[PDB]
Amino acid sequence: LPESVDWRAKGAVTPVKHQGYCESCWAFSTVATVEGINKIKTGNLVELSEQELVDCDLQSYGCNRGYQSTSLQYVAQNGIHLRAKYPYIAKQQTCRANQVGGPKVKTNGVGRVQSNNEGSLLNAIAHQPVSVVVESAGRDFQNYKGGIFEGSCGTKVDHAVTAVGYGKSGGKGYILIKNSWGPGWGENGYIRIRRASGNSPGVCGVYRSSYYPIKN
Repeated sequence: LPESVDWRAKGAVTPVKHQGYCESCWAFSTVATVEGINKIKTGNLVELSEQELVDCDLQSYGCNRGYQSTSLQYVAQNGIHLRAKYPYIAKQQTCRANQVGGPKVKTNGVGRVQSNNEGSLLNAIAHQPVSVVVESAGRDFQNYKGGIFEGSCGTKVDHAVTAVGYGKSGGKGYILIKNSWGPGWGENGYIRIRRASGNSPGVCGVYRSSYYPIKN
């Protein structure tokens, strides 16, 4: 919708987290999009549990990769608990949802953005935080510590992150993304990746698989 967005400024984004040594980026990004839509709908910003999804999403593989849609679908079906009540342990344990406290923040649906298209992605970010995919394998993404990432990445996505805003700074458009590698990476745990570029799969394949929780 507008020339710029930043959900952190509107108070819809929680602190940058650490996945640690576990392949749970899918769980991290989906929680960030849900904390985002809850605050948007509810006015309440609370941290939710990536651990519950890690142990509880049975379509995904805990600390060995998982899905955007299946974790988003888990919350739509069962709701999700508070982070403080179901602590992150960086290892897949037995599902504690029923023992922890049965459903807390719940959504009712899950949407996937029309793929390979700048316009649709911005329209979705304009409404709330979106779960996006990016190729993080490279050394430039890896040792990134600041500015608008033009790249040196291909499109072989391998990481789910959270698109929290977009804008233009110095002539260039960008997508503001919340990464889960702690505050010691990029711009305090964040990365501005250059946007679009003639190729619709996007920079570092950021236009490939974008999902958002739907709260009716």
